[PDB]
Amino acid sequence: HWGYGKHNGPEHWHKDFPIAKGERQSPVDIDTHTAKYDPSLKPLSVSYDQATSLRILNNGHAFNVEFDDSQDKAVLKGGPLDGTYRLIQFHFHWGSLDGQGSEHTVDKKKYAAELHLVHWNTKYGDFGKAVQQPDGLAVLGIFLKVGSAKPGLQKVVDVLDSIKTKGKSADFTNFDPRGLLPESLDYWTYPGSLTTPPLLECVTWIVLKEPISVSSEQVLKFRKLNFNGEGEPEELMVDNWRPAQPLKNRQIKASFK
Ligand SMILES: NS(=O)(=O)c1cc(C(=O)CSc2nc3cc(Br)ccc3[nH]2)ccc1Cl
Ligand SMILES: [Zn+2]
Repeated sequence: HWGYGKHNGPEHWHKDFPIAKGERQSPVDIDTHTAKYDPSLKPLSVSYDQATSLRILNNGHAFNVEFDDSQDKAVLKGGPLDGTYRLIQFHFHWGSLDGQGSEHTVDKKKYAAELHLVHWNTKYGDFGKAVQQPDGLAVLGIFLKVGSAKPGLQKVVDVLDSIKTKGKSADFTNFDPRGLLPESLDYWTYPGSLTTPPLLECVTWIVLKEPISVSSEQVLKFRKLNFNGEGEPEELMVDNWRPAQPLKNRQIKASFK
């Protein structure tokens, strides 16, 4: 029964998930002036040519586009990472209004939404084991601003009306996640956590500096989803973001400038 409301939202999560007040919680504000340029960071390697999407699911918090991660297909490596991480799913966080929705912020700026491409470290064999490790996951975070449409998003937007409510899913094959990436792979990176319960401190965050553009009509369609299940009172799925958490004893590193 965690969620995003007054009575079960982010300020409550610590009662069931006490690491909410831990030492490497996400998201955070990225202060671009105090991010350190790290000339030892490598270009990010994103190899999505063989990605195999399976399904899209409304899980009552967001929607997940899920991939077959049983072979070495869609992998993230390089950047700040030490080995190979396999794509398992992406999802977004977004707001009720274009002025909020991202979880990370950039000099306190909130974007309209934020995409998370979740990958697990192949040295741990699967996602469930990888989340128990401090280097288990790598999440590629991409900001969304409202402007032009993102054509490579439209296939996702079009299916949403089939998964309006919690627990619905739809076949979702042949979706190419390369169509959601901006031109540049310049990034910031820091050690953090899941931004949703159970808030495990297992993620290397890689947040792209360049946002993607989506249209107002595309994000409106995200806002028509529902947190409730079918046959329950309608609670629009909006504002499903955790606010920025204290940076504590961490440094955010930049791959550029
Ligand atoms: N928001 S996020 O930090 O990118 C993130 C979100 C998710 C979600 O699917 C959000 S809802 C959710 N995440 C879970 C993870 C575990 Br373990 C167990 C139950 C969960 N339910 C899974 C992984 C990551 Cl890394
Ligand atoms: Zn997320």
